[PDB]
Amino acid sequence: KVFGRCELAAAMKRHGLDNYRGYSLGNWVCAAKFESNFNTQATNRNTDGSTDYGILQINSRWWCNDGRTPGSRNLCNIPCSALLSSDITASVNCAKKIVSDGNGMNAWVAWRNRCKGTDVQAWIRGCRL
Ligand SMILES: [Cl-]
Ligand SMILES: [Cl-]
Ligand SMILES: [Cl-]
Ligand SMILES: [Cl-]
Ligand SMILES: [Cl-]
Ligand SMILES: [Cl-]
Ligand SMILES: [Cl-]
Ligand SMILES: [Cl-]
Ligand code: NA
Ligand code: NA
Ligand code: NA
Ligand code: NA
Repeated sequence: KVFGRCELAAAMKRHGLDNYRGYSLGNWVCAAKFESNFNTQATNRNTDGSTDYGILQINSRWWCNDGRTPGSRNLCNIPCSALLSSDITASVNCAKKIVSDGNGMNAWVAWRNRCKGTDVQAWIRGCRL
């Protein structure tokens, strides 16, 4: 599923990501934009053999099981495939664990490089939320 901008903002708010660990909704929308262009089916192979999945490009080294990442963990206790669903529940629940891990949203390198410090509210501007 490719979400619209306000459509994803609303879904993220419904699942309790708005101001989760102090990160406003615009932060999450921005991160999704640059991770996946709002596409739940986005996948990206890493040089290390891990793969990133879904709207927030969650990695198989730590967070989900894909059966092909040697030595990895599955801290969110999910098959990585659940991260590709039109239902963002599994993506959101897993992102809450990731953002709680110590480094906040810096866990998403694209958030640090493209969203951090910017006018992230622009991402929810205009939306009925
Ligand atoms: Cl957009
Ligand atoms: Cl915001
Ligand atoms: Cl497996
Ligand atoms: Cl594995
Ligand atoms: Cl594990
Ligand atoms: Cl599994
Ligand atoms: Cl959803
Ligand atoms: Cl933080
Ligand atoms: Na994701
Ligand atoms: Na894994
Ligand atoms: Na999901
Ligand atoms: Na950018």
